[PDB]
Order: sequence, then C-alpha cells, then structure tokens
Amino acid sequence: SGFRKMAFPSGKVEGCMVQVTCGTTTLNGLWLDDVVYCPRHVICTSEDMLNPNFLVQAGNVQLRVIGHSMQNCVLKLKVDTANPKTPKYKFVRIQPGQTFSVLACYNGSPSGVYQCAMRPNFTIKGSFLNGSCGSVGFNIDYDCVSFCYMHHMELPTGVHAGTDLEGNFYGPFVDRQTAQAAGTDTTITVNVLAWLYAAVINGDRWFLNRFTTTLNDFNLVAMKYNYEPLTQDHVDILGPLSAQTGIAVLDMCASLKELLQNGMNGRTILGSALLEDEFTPFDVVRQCSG
Amino acid sequence: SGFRKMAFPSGKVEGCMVQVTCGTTTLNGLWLDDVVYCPRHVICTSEDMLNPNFLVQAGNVQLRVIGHSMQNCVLKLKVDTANPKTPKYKFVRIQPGQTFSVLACYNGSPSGVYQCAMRPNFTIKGSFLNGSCGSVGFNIDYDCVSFCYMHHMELPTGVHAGTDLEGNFYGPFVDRQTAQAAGTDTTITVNVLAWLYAAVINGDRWFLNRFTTTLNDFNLVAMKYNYEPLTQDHVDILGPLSAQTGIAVLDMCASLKELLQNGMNGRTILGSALLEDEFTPFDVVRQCSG
Ligand SMILES: *CC(=O)N1c2ccc(C(=O)OC)cc2NC2=C(C(=O)CCC2)[C@H]1c1ccc(C(F)(F)F)cc1
Ligand SMILES: *CC(=O)N1c2ccc(C(=O)OC)cc2NC2=C(C(=O)CCC2)[C@H]1c1ccc(C(F)(F)F)cc1
Repeated sequence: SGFRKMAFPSGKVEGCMVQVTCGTTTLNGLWLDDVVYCPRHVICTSEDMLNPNFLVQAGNVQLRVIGHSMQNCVLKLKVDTANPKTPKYKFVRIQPGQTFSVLACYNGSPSGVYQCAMRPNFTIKGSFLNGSCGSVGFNIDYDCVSFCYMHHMELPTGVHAGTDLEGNFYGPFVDRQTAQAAGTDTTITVNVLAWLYAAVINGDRWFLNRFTTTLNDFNLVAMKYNYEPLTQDHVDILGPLSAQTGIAVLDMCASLKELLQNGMNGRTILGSALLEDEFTPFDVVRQCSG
Repeated sequence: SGFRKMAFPSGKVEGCMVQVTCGTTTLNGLWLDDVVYCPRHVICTSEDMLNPNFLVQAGNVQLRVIGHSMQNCVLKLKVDTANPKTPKYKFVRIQPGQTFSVLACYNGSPSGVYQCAMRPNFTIKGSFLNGSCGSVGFNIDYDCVSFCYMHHMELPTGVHAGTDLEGNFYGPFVDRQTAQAAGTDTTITVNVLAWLYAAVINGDRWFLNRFTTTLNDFNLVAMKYNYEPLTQDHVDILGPLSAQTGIAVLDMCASLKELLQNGMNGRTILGSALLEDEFTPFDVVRQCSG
C-alpha cells in the first residue's frame, strides 16, 4: 500500500554523467559508447547573454576529444576511450503527458533525482539551478535505459525547456535568452483519471459518486476548466486500471466532473487537496501492482 | 528555480542490495563489508502470520553464509566474500521530522526511489508492496552514505514501520502482525515553515501578510489544529532560510497562523493547496541554494 511520487533508480545514468568545459563555460554531458552529448550553447560565453578547446572529465579521468559536430542543438564530442559503464539505451521522443525521471547534476556530479511530466505546452516544471544544463531525463525498463530529455534553459515563467537526445527541442523554443511565452499548459486529464484510480486502490473513495455521464458532456465541462479533451486512445489506456478497481472509465469521468464543479472543499485524496496530473496510467500499474 | 520533492541518487545503495532466502521466505537485504543485514522475520513462514538454510544472491553471484546472529530485530549474515562496492557509510538514528530517501526493491532488484519523512508518531508514509521488506532508507553527503532505515512491516492503517540499521524499531512497534494502533501523527511544523520559505524564494508570497504575532500565541493556535509545538531549537535551524528571504521566523509563523485559521481557500503554494510538512530546512537549503 501507499502511493508516492517515484523516480527510477539513477545508478545507470550516474556513471554516464561527465563534466564538459569549453573556454570559460562548463556544464553537464552524457557519455554513451565513445560519444559525449551536451547542449551546443556550451560554446557561448555568458557575458553575451545580456544584451546584443574542450575538456571532458569523468570525475578525475580526462578524455581527449578527437573531434565534434553539431546535430541540431547538441554537440557530439567524439572521444577516444569508450565508456564501459554504458547500459542498454535507446533515444526515444516523448509526447506531452508522458513522464520521466530527471537526475540533476552540477559540475558533472549527480545531486538529485525526481519525477515530472512533459506538459501539454511542451515545458517541464523542474528544479534547476545554474549549472544544471546537460542533465538528462529518462525511463528504464528493468535494464534498458530510454533517454528522452536534456536540459537547456529556464524560461521567464520559471518553467524549463530542452531537447530529445538527437538535438531537437521539445516545443516552439530555441537555445537563446528571449521572452519565449509558451502556451498555457492545460491539465493532463488522462493522468488525473489515473491518479483517481490509484486513490481507489489505496483507500480513498469519497469522490466516487459516479452519476453516470457521457463522454462528450464531460468534455464540455472539462474544457471550460482548462482540462485537455479526452480521446478514445486515452480511454483505452485506462483499461487495466478500470479492470482492477471495477469502476468503468465513464464513472470516474463523471465523479471527477463533480470534483471540477463542486470542488475538493479541503477534502483529501492521497495526501493532497488538488487534482494531481503528473502520474501516467502505466505509473499507477507499476506502483500499484508491480 | 523550481521546487520538486527530490531523492538522493541511488547508485551507491543499488550495489549493496541483495536477495536473501531462508526456507520458503525471500526478501531484501543490505551488503556492507562482509556482513549482510536483513529483517529477522525472514526465518518465519508466512502461513503462520494468520492465526496463533540461507541463500544470498547478488544478482547472480552466490555468497556462502558462514554464520549469522541476531542484533535485536535484524539478522547479520556473515559472508565470506567482501563487497567491493561498499561506499563510505555510517549507521545514524533519525529523530521524528527528519527526512530520507527509500529505494524500494523486490527480489533484490531496485525498482524505485522516493523521499519521505519520519512522522512524529514514528511511522512513515511509504509505497510498499509485499516483497519490499528489507529496503533501506538513507541520506548521502556527497560521497558518505548514512543508512538509517530498514523496512519490516505495514501497519493496519496503511502506514509503515521499521528499524535503524542496528535492529532497534523506530516506535512502539514489533516485528509481528497485530493491531498496533500508532499515535496520531501531528503535522511537522518546522517543516511547513521551511516549505513556506521555499515558496517565497520561488515566486509565491500571497500568504505573506505577517501580522506580527508572538511565539506562544502561535503555539496556542497551532496545537488545537494538531500542529506539533515549536521549540527554540526549531527556530534556530530556520536561521539560514530567514537570512536569505529577509522574513523573520515570527513573521512566517504569523502568516501561517492566518493560513491555519483563514484557510488555503483553493489558493496555490508551489503546486499544492494544502500545507506540506515533509521538507526539512536543510532540504530547502540543498535545493534552493546548492
Ligand atoms: C541551463 C543553465 O544552467 N544555464 C544556462 C541557461 C541558459 C543558457 C542560454 O540561453 O544560452 C544561450 C545557457 C546556460 N548555460 C550555462 C549555465 C551555467 O551557469 C554554466 C555554464 C552553462 C546556466 C546559466 C548561465 C547564464 C545565465 C544568465 F546569465 F543568462 F542569466 C543563466 C543560467
Ligand atoms: C514487508 C513485507 O514485504 N512482508 C512482510 C510483512 C510483515 C511481516 C511480519 O509481520 O512478519 C511477522 C513479514 C513480511 N515478510 C515478507 C513478505 C513477503 O511477501 C515475502 C517474504 C517476506 C511481506 C508479507 C508477507 C506476508 C503478509 C501477510 F500474509 F501477513 F499478510 C504480508 C506481507
């Protein structure tokens, strides 16, 4: 029992982390096979971010860059020694709504790990300080590591922005300091529904009134509260949770609809008095049934 | 910027994790130097938890137990090979209010990491499934690992209970299945005050009214809302946060006092509409100022 916001173990990424310096500028990079990835704005100097040559250390072991190139927004420093601590990996691209773990690092040493979601506006609500550029976000499948995120920058609203491991940015964003107003993030509705399932499994059922409602009547309400519309694909993926708790998707929709319109009222669901949207349905299955 | 509930990297603990089987019964254990720790109720059989010989595998490497002994509530399996992946460690005991990271494991393999607090009633609000007994909770200081918790059991109220690494249980609890009604956990007031600081640092200041109030007048209110009394030692440790934000401890006390009595009212502080008590003041300093 218990539900808790839970990151994957960080051991296999920690030993792929490295410190990268170019001129005065030093940040974090990822070491896989014989190539080190890192954000390309490492070649800028920071004085020039106010108005209009490589060192690679793996803790204490110096690698020689023997050349580099630029794929989109990331630099691919080719090194001579090949990392023996390279796990099974693959470079996946994430869609809004999916979640991952972030291992925040400074000067190449890991400091923390935490779980967060790729918001519908393509930003992520991270915890980043200066020096964190180059930290990676990832999922793991027992022993295969799916890298899906590298940090680049902090937008003016406090939120964060970065790329996939091939260099392409997640949203309409660029590796430069500007007022890049990202869209309003909507609340991830499939995830809120999944968290409500995790509540049921674990104790809380007061919100379960479930006046049966249809799909689109819910969507009508959902949208004038800034909830992303629910599609058939979202319904499908709740299948397993539906199966376990014996509460059809339309019911949980309906019960949430009285939450949006009649409110939490200070009442508590799984340690919270607001509707959590940063757990995917697979999250709930991994945590609530192995 | 950003505040996010953040566990220490789990790499150094992951390689001290091992699977332990005794008769039919198999769970998780910790391997340090040449001794493996694990809960002593490994020698029970589970059929007998309803009404009134060692295998140690490190993934695939079998260790020979050459003997064992019982310190309090944990078994110390002495093995012949000594773990080369043993970090700097020390066995600390935690007091209620302090926080740690839990690396949940099944059949000796790590599955997740997460952050939680030792509640004032000596229970912890974990995320544990059958098979998780023997998982450890710990803090790290850059390279020294302070082990402070090993999981034993789940109380009837869903909460969890365990020991320090020397075998002694945290509260008035025992390694047996009974209705052990633990006390009401009070809300950790020093921590709520620290989270309010992290809010200020990061954006949110609406709760800052700060009608100056005294210490004990606050305590009067605090207690009839089930908030643990605030001592001089708690005031002291908020010193640094006080220094950074330029808002004296009595002010934040006072502002929280109007939160307890005039309510959140759906309003949001750092992604939440209830008062979070599971961040220590050192947590805020580590996350908000390196
Ligand atoms: C992500 C990060 O830690 N930093 C960062 C942020 C933005 C950009 C950018 O837009 O470049 C065009 C670059 C960086 N790079 C680095 C840092 C560092 O602190 C270390 C060196 C890499 C920080 C950073 C740097 C400068 C600033 C400033 F001055 F613009 F405000 C902020 C963060
Ligand atoms: C912590 C844990 O995972 N388990 C557990 C819980 C309590 C006790 C206990 O009170 O013993 C006197 C022992 C255990 N031990 C083990 C398990 C396992 O699933 C694997 C073997 C170790 C579980 C567990 C076992 C049995 C039950 C039961 F039947 F009592 F409900 C519950 C959890």
